[PDB]
Amino acid sequence: XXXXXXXXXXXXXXXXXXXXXXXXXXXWXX
Amino acid sequence: EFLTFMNNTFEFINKITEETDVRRNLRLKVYSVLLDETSDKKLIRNIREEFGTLLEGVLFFINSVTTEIKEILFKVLGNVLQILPVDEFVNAVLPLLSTSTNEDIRYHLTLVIGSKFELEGSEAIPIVNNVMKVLLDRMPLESKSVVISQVILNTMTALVSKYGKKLEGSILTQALTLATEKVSSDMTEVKISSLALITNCVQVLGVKSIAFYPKIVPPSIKLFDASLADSSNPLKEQLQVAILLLFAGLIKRIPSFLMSNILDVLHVIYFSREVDSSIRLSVISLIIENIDLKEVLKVLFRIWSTEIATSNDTVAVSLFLSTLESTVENIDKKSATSQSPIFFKLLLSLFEFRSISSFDNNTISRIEASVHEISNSYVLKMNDKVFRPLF
Amino acid sequence: EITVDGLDANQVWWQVKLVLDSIDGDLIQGIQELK
Amino acid sequence: KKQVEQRLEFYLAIQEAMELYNKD
Amino acid sequence: QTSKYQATSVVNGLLSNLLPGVPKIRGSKAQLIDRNLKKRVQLQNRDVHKIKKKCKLVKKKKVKKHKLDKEQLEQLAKHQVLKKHQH
RNA sequence: CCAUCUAUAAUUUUGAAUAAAAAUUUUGCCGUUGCUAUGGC
Repeated sequence: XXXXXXXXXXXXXXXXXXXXXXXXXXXWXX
Repeated sequence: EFLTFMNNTFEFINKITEETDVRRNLRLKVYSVLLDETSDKKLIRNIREEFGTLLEGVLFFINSVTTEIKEILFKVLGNVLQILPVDEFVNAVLPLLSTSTNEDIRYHLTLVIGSKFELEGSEAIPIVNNVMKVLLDRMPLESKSVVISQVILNTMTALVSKYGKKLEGSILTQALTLATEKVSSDMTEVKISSLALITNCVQVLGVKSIAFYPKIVPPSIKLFDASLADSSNPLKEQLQVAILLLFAGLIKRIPSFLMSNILDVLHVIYFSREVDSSIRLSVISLIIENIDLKEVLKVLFRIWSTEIATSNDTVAVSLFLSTLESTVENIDKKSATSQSPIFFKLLLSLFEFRSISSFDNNTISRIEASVHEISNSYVLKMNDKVFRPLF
Repeated sequence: EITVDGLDANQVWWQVKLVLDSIDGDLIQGIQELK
Repeated sequence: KKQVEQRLEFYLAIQEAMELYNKD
Repeated sequence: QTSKYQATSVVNGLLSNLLPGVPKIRGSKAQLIDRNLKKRVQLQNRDVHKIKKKCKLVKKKKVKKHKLDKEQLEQLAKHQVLKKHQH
């Protein structure tokens, strides 16, 4: 269900070159 | 002699009209006739026609008056306006605007029409649609007289401010088109009243007014540039506020469409000399809380290099500093890292302000003090990866 | 209507998003009934 | 008695627009 | 003179609607820089929401009082049309 | 707190002049009495 939607969404993003990923916000550390 | 007789006569007219018993009060006798279904309609028409002649007569004396007799005629007029209700008042007075041939009487007639709606509610909606259509129709005719041209716009502004949303859409779209044309009027008063009407119409319509956006924002920006040149205008403070309040109205209602013209908004705010700093500094705070902070940061660099840096204007510099510190203390971490190359490009320019500044040492050292505290806040709220190339 | 006269590209898209976002909810419900 | 007396005392919006027009 | 009074009234009307707390229409430069910077925070801490509420209540009472006056005057006249319709 | 830098005030140049500009450095309130002094609360 939800996995199938992501697979379809991944195929959609795969249809074009989208391949978008969530950004990661880092902080001053170490 | 005669004047003493005149003073006593209007006291005599005042005593009769004064609402000191059902049979005694003239106001209650009129309303019962309206209630009575069996009362002939032709009799109701006479009451409407006779009231208009009475209202015009008292305005004629007030217009052409003597301090004591002036006060009495206002006592008499106050009694007259309460004789019949709002529904019949609008029917019995609106036709009289076209009929009346005196500039003064039509000026007074438009004020009283607006006053009746001050204390009304949503029951007056069908009535107000009638009033608005009449006022819109007379605006082309009354273009010659500035005072009447101004007053009709002011009443329309009040009627659109109060229960304006519930008015029919055609009137609102017709009123906005009228204002956009009258902003170009040569008289400053018509500009101020037209700018006030656009602000209220845009508030009611919201996004639906985007069709008129090319007729609102660009002409206003040119109007501001002309406002600076004519510093002798006695209404210079009111005009610059009106242009400023126009943007404040549409910074709250259409932020996204104004993101493109945000630079010209900031140009108006900084260099609006006549307006008080409180008014200017308040309309900044709308921009931060309503417009994307990424675009403001990009525009703060262009405005500084082009205008503020060479302005040698104290209030403009301080207002720029207030915008820059508000943006950084509100801009989130994700936007701060993305927009970092722009901010540091601005930062080097702010550091070099000492070379070109015409101010004395204390000012520049105070300006730099704020530049350093914002830079620390912005360098915090970043990470190693983005800042190492910038360092 | 969407106005494209005397408006830049960014302003036009804002009109598109508001129109399409509202229509998406009703449109999606329509396909579910049809399906 | 005078001392007691000293203690005793111790214890239209449209209208404004119109006349401006007559001045004008 | 009416030209000036009408312009101020219209503008003052917008200030109340959009910027409630802001006032209406009626030295060293380093000092001037600070005052604006201090004005920024103290304007931010103003309780405009309380200012809007007071204006709404003041208007609401007057509208409410006027509404009762219409209601009461209607009843007195309604009984009279009733009275005469009997006779 | 001190110093430093400003601000205010003063002499000076262009200047009929305004103007800029280098430059430098007795009462809380109420009276009376002078041109300063003392009566009431």
